Amino acid sequence: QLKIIKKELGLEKDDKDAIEEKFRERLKELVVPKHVMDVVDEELSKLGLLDNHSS
Amino acid sequence: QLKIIKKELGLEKDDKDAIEEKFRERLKELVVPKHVMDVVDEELSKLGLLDNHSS
Repeated sequence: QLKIIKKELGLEKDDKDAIEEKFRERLKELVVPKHVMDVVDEELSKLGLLDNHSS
Repeated sequence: QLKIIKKELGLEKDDKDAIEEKFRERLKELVVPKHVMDVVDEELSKLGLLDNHSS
């Protein structure tokens, strides 16, 4: 119950989406090479699949 | 009993079926050695068996 109240109101509800978008914006201004962009995107997707607790 | 199996909302994951077909088509065109073929098939069965969030 404690978790749900912090998770849905108290603290960050979208920790996944938050970092997923925040990485993207931090990545905005640099001229990031395609060699990079592919790996970062697929890995970010990999982050989007998995459970928050996964070690 | 077959329709009872089908008429349920707890059957084979759509996500797993998509990956299943995806890796199959991925193998569709390769000159695949037997070792990887059988290992891939048994592992695909294991993929079908498992729940969508286990590590």
